Amino acid sequence: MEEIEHRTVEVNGIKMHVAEKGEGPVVLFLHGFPELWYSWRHQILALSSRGYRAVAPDLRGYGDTEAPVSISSYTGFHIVGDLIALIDLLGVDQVFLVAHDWGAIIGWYLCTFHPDRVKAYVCLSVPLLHRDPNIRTVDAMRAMYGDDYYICRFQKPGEMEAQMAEVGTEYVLKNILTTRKPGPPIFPKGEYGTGFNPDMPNSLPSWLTQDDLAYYVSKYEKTGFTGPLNYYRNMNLNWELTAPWSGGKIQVPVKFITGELDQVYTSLNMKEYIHGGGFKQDVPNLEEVIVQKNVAHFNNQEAAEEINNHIYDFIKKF
Repeated sequence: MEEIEHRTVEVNGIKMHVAEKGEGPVVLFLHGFPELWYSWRHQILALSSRGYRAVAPDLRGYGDTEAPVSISSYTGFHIVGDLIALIDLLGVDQVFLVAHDWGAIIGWYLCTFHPDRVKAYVCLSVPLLHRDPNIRTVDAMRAMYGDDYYICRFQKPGEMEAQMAEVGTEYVLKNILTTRKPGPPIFPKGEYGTGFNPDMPNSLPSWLTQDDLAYYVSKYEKTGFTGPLNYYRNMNLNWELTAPWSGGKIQVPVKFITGELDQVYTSLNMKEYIHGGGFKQDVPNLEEVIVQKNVAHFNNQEAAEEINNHIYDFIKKF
C-alpha cells in the first residue's frame, strides 16, 4: 500500500488522481459505484508483483479526482475522454482492461470507440449494455421494475443525495457494501430506508475491514454522492448518443466474471442475456463466463485471490 504511487495528472481538462504500481504492460483498473481506486487494492498488489503495470484512477467525480458541477459533464464520452488522455500519459498504444460496475460500463464504451487500444478485457459484474433501438436504457428499467428501482430513483437531481444525507454517509456505504440479497434493488417510497440491504449485519463481513469502511467514508464525506450519481443520470443521454454504434459488435477479447449473488446478474434479464447467446453475439470473442458461487456484488474484494488469478491467466494469452 505504501509503495503504491499516488499522483495527480491533468487529463481532458480535469485533475485526476491516479494510483500506480509495477512495470510491464499496462493493466488499467476502473472502479464503479460507490467505490474508489481503493477497491482494487488487492488487484494492484498482485498484478504489479507479476510484471504488469497496474494503474487505477479515481474516476471523474470520485474521491480525489475533480468533480465538475454540471450533470452533463458525466456522459460516457467525457469519461472515455479522460481515459484516452490518461493512457496517452502512460505512453502506450494498448492496455489490458479490468473494470467493475460503472467502471465496466465505461470500459465497454472504451472498447466500442477504441478497440485497438485494448488488448483484452476482464469485465466484472456488468456485461455489455446492449443498445435496443426500440427503448431507452432507463425507460426499459422503469418499465420493468417501476419508479422505485434504484436507478430510476437516482435520476432526479439532488433527491437521492438528501435521502442519503438523512441516514448518513457511513450508513449508506455499509448498507451497499454489505448486501448479499439478490434481485433488483427497489427502494421504499419517499426515503432511503434500508436501501439496498434490509438485512444489515452488526459486524462487517471478513473481506472488508473497519479500516476499509473508514477510508471509503473519509472520501465520500468530503465529495458527497453527486458526481457518482451523475453517471446514472446520463444513461438515457448515453443511449441517444450511441446511435452511431447501433447493432454493432465488439471484437476485443473479453473475460466476464460475476458473483452469483450480484444484483446485476439476478436482474434485468441478465442471465438470459449472458448465457443465452445474446452476450456472445454482441461480443464474438467473449471467452469464459465465470460465476462465483456464494459471492455477491463486490467480487474483486470478496473473492480477491480468484479474481487476481483469473486476470493474470486471461491476459497472459496475449
